[PDB]
Amino acid sequence: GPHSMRYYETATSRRGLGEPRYTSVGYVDDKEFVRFDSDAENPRYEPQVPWMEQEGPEYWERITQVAKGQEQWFRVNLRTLLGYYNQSAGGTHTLQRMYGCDVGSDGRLLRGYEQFAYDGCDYIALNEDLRTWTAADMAAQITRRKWEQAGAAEYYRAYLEGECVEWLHRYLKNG
Amino acid sequence: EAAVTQSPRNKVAVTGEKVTLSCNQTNNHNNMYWYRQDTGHELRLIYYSYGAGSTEKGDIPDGYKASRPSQENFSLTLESATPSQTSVYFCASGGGGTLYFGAGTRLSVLS
Amino acid sequence: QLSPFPFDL
Amino acid sequence: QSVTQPDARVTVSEGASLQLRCKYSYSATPYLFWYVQYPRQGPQLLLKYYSGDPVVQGVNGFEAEFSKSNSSFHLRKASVHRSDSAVYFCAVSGFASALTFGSGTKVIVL
Repeated sequence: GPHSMRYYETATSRRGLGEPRYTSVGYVDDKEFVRFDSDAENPRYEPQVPWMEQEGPEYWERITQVAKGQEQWFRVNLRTLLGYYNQSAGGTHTLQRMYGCDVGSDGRLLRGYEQFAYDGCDYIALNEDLRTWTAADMAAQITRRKWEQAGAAEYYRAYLEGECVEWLHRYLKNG
Repeated sequence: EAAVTQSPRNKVAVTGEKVTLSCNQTNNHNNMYWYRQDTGHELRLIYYSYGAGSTEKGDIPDGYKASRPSQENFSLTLESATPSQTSVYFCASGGGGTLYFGAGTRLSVLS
Repeated sequence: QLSPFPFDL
Repeated sequence: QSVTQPDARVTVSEGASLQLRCKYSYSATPYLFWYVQYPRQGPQLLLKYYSGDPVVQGVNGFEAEFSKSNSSFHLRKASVHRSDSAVYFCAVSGFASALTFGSGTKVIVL
């Protein structure tokens, strides 16, 4: 059958607090299997399903390290969006990222995802071809241009077509 | 490329001296990195930064301090210079994937 | 294993 | 994670072709780069590989070939010039997009 893996990373900036609230949730098909929350006392990726209990502490460690870097990515990129949209630095804003892979019955990639939404609205999205981007407005046009120039599609495609698919199969065997 | 520039270009320090290396980039890249290369061989990561206010220990952070006060500036501080810290220091900026390097800073710490 | 570090916006 | 450049030094005649070896060992997705470094200068990008065509064209007559099976990213130039004498570094992208460099290969063109 057709399976999918999806990650949703969201960061919400608040008034006064220099660190935005950052969350990340993973899904294998319909089921949420992993979650990281920055509000927690000891922020880390914790399993949300019994079949994820069979991953070593090394898995949870690097995954949490990555999450820590993602927070920093969001922190900086929320600020650049303020500049793009000419918004006040004393407000509340949200940036959401979603990426993942849909695999066929033959375990091969069908559709890869890499997309961002700012303040609930569209920002930029990698197309089905995994070669081009759809920018929502003029601000997202600045990102498209630099990502076209930097080869961002090729970069994301490498992950989506390999490691994403391979890990999905791994999790399916676990479940 | 004159987009990433370092200061000073050359420095001779005495053991125990506090030395600060400065890096300016005009690329508007969020990420900045400090490497050192001892014998024209492998560049090793000392410190890096995700953006203003961010400072992250690299592979070999012992003996250094870093400071990212703004987007364009990333400084590296040797608090107490030791002879083992003589080498060529390279700063880089990146918006992801490709790093862009400065021309280097030659630092000699006297034995 | 998550996505590699994303490019600047 | 790591890249290995098996030949530390290569000597070739002016006008000969050049072939520099690089091997990587990286569990994750391999983002590969070749840089050149001339005396008193920093590393300069030659080319990179992310995905797609395994043969990539680069600056100043260089090209490279990615091979997943052999875990290699060999660099090539058909007709080297004296000005190509330098140190060549293979690199792989890691955490926070910091590059991890190979030990380098010094090229001498007689």
